Amino acid sequence: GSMMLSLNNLQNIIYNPVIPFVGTIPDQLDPGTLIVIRGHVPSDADRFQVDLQNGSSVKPRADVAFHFNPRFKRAGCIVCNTLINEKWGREEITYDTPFKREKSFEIVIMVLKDKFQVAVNGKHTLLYGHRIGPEKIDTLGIYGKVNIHSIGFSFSSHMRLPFAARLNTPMGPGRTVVVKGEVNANAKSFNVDLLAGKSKDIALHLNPRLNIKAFVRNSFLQESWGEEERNITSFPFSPGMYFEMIIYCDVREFKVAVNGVHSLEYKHRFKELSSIDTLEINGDIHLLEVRSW
Amino acid sequence: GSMMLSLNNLQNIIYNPVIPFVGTIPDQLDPGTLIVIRGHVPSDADRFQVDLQNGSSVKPRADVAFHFNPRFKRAGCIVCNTLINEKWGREEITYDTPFKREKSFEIVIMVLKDKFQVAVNGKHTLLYGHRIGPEKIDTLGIYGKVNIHSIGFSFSSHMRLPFAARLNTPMGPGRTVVVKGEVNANAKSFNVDLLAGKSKDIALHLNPRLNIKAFVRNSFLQESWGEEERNITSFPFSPGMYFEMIIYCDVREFKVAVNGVHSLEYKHRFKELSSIDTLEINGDIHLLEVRSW
Amino acid sequence: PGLAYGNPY
Amino acid sequence: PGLAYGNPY
Ligand SMILES: NC(=O)c1ccc[n+]([C@@H]2O[C@H](COP(=O)([O-])OP(=O)(O)OC[C@H]3O[C@@H](n4cnc5c(N)ncnc54)[C@H](O)[C@@H]3O)[C@@H](O)[C@H]2O)c1
Ligand SMILES: NC(=O)c1ccc[n+]([C@@H]2O[C@H](COP(=O)([O-])OP(=O)(O)OC[C@H]3O[C@@H](n4cnc5c(N)ncnc54)[C@H](O)[C@@H]3O)[C@@H](O)[C@H]2O)c1
Repeated sequence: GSMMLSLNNLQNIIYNPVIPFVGTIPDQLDPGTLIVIRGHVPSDADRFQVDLQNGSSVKPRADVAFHFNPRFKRAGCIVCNTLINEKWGREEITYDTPFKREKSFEIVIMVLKDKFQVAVNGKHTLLYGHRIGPEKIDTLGIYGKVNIHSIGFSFSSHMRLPFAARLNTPMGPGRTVVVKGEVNANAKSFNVDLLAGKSKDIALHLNPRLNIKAFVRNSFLQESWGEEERNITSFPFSPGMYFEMIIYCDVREFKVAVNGVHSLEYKHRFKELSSIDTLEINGDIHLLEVRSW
Repeated sequence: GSMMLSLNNLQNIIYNPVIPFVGTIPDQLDPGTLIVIRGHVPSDADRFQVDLQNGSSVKPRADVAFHFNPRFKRAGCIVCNTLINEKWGREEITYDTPFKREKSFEIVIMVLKDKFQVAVNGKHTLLYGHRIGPEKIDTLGIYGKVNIHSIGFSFSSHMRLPFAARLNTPMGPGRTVVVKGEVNANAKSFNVDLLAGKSKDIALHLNPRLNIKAFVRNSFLQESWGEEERNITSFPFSPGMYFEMIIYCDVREFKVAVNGVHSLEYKHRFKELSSIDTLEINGDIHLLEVRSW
Repeated sequence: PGLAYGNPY
Repeated sequence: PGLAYGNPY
């Protein structure tokens, strides 16, 4: 189905680099970091490569954690490998290659904990397991017959609070909103609200109060708070704790789950679901990510 | 690389929307905001359109601030217009069109103060002057024969402090670093440092102290501070004010300009310029942007 | 998508 | 490049 993703990135972008290019990565490649390379294959090209390197020495040649090497002779392919102490390890070749001479491309390399995940032109292309710890990578190299228009790095970052957004599509049965974050180590309470944007009514007010371990829910209708609902089996939050809160819109009620566990249900008071079109989030957390489908 | 750009974005992205699509923009389209649409033109297509709308009414039909309408019959073209009170205004047509049947595209729409600026496939395409105040746009519609893989909104955001980055290429004669920010209304002082990353020497320590109106410079070498240089014609900062600080690396000295005006020179003490490879920024400002070429 | 802990729903 | 105040250098 269709889904929305919302987040903050620190971005570091290099326009029009000259090839061959040897550049220092602006920061460490922690899991979740993207590298985005945009370019074009010249008509006369046989190959080019992108190398994630440990330094830029040439003699002895810098270790290459990730050598990503599209080739064009024959039917084409992408060669991948790692160079350690001037020795190439075992070679991993992918034959479903999207690269073509005289065609533009976008490479997206996601740096995961255990591997690199690479997509070209919006479609998945290959995985590549780490052989060198990714934390040892501080240099990017691009060599061969290729034009590069930009090289971009994307680093994850905490979203600014208070957070306030219109959803692209309103609530309704089967709609789902996910809030990913981290409770402050110093935290007292935080709030997640679903509003009717126009009337400023709050259909669902989610309010974990860590100081007293109470998960409070309410609605703000006709310009006044209603009866609070606090009934809970256990309090699923703690300071310093990562959390995934899922809010599912059912016909009769919202259902909320914290970390994969169903935590509470809340009967709809504001029943025009398709008028619930705004999300607000604030308080003592680090907001990491918001998803809705 | 030719120019580096560094910033923070709030990003809001919709994957795989179904066409026709009518969605609420997550937030207001202030100048600087980007709308990024990735898609594909089906083989049988005659046209499709992206409409920036004021609401989604159908009778009467919602005003369309920006109607962006690629057509494929004949040579092809892009039609732009505005719909106000169900009247189409004067029609603006661009004939240098990058769209083709059976080809993928990326549309980038930049929302400027007085116009939209549109690029397709990384190349500039057209401008379109506002006819409706862009602040009245709250809805995006996509209609016609087209496949849309994503719709992305980029909103600008303050970079997180402290900021610390390696430059992709080191200092040297003719290198330039630009810091864009806003001094806090609260502000007492802030710092901008260029370091030799490996030794943690600070080649240039820029330190405007607003409370006492002194622009302080020093170097931190052999693990100690040197003689401060404070000489200036005037203090070019004030609380709450926007500033552009340009650090130019010359052969004998750094030169620093604040808001387009030359402010000071600093003779190199750490003379291995190609070892100056790290930028650090901290203190009482809102960091907007870092550029370097 | 991107859920360390699954989804009960 | 997005300099409001220009560049003396
Ligand atoms: N800059 C250098 O250090 C250097 C050194 C030698 C060659 N080159 C040339 O520069 C371009 C890129 O060189 P590179 O070393 O970065 O990548 P290169 O990819 O083309 O070689 C790396 C790959 O070669 C494979 N390989 C190892 N033994 C082989 C054999 N007997 N036959 C075929 N393949 C074998 C490795 O497994 C690895 O996957 C070339 O076309 C190459 O000839 C460069
Ligand atoms: N309300 C609607 O949704 C509506 C209404 C009429 C037609 N349509 C159809 O839906 C698709 C898209 O419709 P749309 O209206 O959003 O875009 P539509 O662009 O194709 O029309 C908008 C443009 O048509 C121009 N135009 C062309 N010939 C004209 C003429 N002879 N007189 C006056 N204006 C002329 C207008 O100047 C304006 O730039 C079409 O293929 C169109 O035929 C839709």
